[PDB]
Amino acid sequence: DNMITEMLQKEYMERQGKTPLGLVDLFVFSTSFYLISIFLHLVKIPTH
Amino acid sequence: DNMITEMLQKEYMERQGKTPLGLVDLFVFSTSFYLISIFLHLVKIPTH
Amino acid sequence: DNMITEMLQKEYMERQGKTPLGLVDLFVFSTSFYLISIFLHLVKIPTH
Amino acid sequence: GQIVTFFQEVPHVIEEVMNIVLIALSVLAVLKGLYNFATCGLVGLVTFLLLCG
Amino acid sequence: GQIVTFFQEVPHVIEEVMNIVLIALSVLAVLKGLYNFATCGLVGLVTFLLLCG
Amino acid sequence: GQIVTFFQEVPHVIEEVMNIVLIALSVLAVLKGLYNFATCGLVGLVTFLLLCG
Repeated sequence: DNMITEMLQKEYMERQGKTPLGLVDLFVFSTSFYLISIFLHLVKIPTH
Repeated sequence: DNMITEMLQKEYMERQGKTPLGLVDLFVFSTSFYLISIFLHLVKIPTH
Repeated sequence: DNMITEMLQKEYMERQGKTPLGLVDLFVFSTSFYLISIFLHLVKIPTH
Repeated sequence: GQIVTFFQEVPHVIEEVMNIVLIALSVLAVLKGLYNFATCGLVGLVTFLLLCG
Repeated sequence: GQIVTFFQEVPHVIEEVMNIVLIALSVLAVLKGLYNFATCGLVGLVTFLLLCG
Repeated sequence: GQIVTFFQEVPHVIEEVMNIVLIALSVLAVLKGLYNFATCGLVGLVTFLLLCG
């Protein structure tokens, strides 16, 4: 049961060593930006 | 090649001591909720 | 001061021991695929 | 589960800008989702159902 | 990558409710995506393309 | 935050396919967002209010 957790955490450790956190943050913020965009599309904001 | 991995893991570990994992969970769940609402607003469900 | 970071990091470590990284990669990729699909729906690609 | 832990660490993490951004994004998402659910026709479906029986 | 690892670990960590929710969300997302990719008009365009030649 | 740290060490992590996919998805999301923002009407609203001025 320690073996399972150690293996899963080793996977996480390797991913963290190969992927920078800045890229994760950039991806999350870009996704949030795009989601806000599609929100402002659904609300049909008029100039009137 | 251990300097690169150590630096990346250091920034990950710094992030994990500042941002609570409960906040990450809440953000993920809220985004999933919004995505589900988006799908329901695209499927165009009428009263029929 | 280090107690706060240690408890937040302990929560992250427990999650990494219980949730596999392949699962979160699958979730991220599926959500990205769904986001691309909804962009295609919004942009109204033509057939002609 | 761990959400309540975040709800008890609020005074100790509110000073980080990333945490503020995450909280604002989550609240905005929840609100936008409730706005969609309110004006998606789902409520109309519910009422139609009640009308039938 | 390690998605095959996740498939090898299904019996071991399926009891976590967080993992069940993650799996359900991923499968739901994929299905909604396929629905859109099949109703948006992508198929219509490619069928018109085949119609031409 | 650490996005600048990512930019500093771009050459040493571009060999991973995961990073390439993440970068491409971020760029696509930014492009789609910009398209939506500049076609939905937000910019039109800003121009309308300035025109009133």
